[PDB]
Amino acid sequence: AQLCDQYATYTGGVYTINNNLWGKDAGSGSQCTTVNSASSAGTSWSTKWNWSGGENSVKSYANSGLTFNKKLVSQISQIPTTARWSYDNTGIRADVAYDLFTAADINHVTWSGDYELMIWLARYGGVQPIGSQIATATVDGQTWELWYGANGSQKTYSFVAPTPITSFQGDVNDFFKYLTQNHGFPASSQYLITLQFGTEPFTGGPATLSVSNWSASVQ
Ligand SMILES: C[As](C)(=O)[O-]
Ligand SMILES: C[As](C)(=O)[O-]
Ligand SMILES: [Zn+2]
Ligand SMILES: [Zn+2]
Ligand SMILES: [Zn+2]
Ligand SMILES: [Zn+2]
Ligand SMILES: [Zn+2]
Repeated sequence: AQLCDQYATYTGGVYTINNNLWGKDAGSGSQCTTVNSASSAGTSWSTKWNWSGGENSVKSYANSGLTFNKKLVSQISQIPTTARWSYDNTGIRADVAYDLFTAADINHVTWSGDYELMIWLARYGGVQPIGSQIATATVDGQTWELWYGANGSQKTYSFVAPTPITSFQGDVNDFFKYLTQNHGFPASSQYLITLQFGTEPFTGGPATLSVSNWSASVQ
């Protein structure tokens, strides 16, 4: 079965695939996510959507999320991850992104945090992260735009690739180390509680994100 409903979900091994149409009331449209495979090594899935209205509101974040042992960011050694994906229609206003949450309480709900770390592998149509650009950051020898904004109790750092990274390999912990070292991130008192990869559509379509593989571990 496709996952078409707002919070339709599938779990396989340590990967959970969510349609997660959290912003569906902000516009008009539809979106269904298909799971291809999910094992202990990785997952493959796709999502297809069309959205209009609410030009600057995210409509959804269909994603694959990892089940892992939650732990303080200061005790993470590495978060090796790969993401191989493509969009068929790039004439859209959307991002492709990792989404991570941390909190001071390990038992915080997993859909929000004290902090949110996003890693945008792609930006289409000029859509912008939460907040404003505060820096240009070098991480693992690649340059990223670094944005910061806050909404209520949630503070969001977003690292943005200058060109789409359709075959990503990296260590997400490099980004936490960057924030710890350069932006006073409180690593020794924040637990990593969520690690996801997916796409945020604003407008456009029909368009399909095909994720040929996503793999992650928190070690
Ligand atoms: C130095 As700042 C813009 O991260 O307070
Ligand atoms: C040292 As700073 C908190 O202004 O990134
Ligand atoms: Zn239904
Ligand atoms: Zn909170
Ligand atoms: Zn808190
Ligand atoms: Zn707080
Ligand atoms: Zn700072």
